[PDB]
Amino acid sequence: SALPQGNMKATATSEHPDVGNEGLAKFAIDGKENTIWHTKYNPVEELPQSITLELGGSYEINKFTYLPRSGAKNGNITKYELHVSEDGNNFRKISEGNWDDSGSLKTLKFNSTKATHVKLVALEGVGGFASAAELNVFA
Ligand SMILES: OC[C@H]1O[C@@H](O)[C@H](O)[C@@H](O)[C@H]1O
Ligand SMILES: [Ca+2]
Ligand code: NA
Ligand code: NA
Repeated sequence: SALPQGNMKATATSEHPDVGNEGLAKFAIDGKENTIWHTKYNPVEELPQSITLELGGSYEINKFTYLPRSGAKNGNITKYELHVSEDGNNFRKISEGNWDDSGSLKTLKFNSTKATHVKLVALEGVGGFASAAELNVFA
């Protein structure tokens, strides 16, 4: 089941300031589909950029979901890696691939692994931005 988002802390390598529904990292874990993390723009901080969720404990995780922004496409992530850490500093890759640029929920299912942190790396995204409406981590 999804770990409680209110026990997590989101940080990112790049985040746009709060201009309403974007683009602070914490907007990716607020349970609100209208608010999004978005990489910093004006000017762009180029991809790759990433968002890390500190989980609020060390959990055996097996699924991750990425919900894109709704009603528009800038930052819809189309090439990704998923990494995990048990110390907040040293990361290891557990998933990688391509996603379509539609607003559909994107789900990753993987070998059970122990993590205190999960990092979603946007290698490519629509417009060269990365964005995320909601991220969930399942244990
Ligand atoms: O310049 C980048 C910006 O483009 C806007 O059109 C969009 O609504 C923002 O979310 C951001 O992607
Ligand atoms: Ca949100
Ligand atoms: Na343990
Ligand atoms: Na394997």
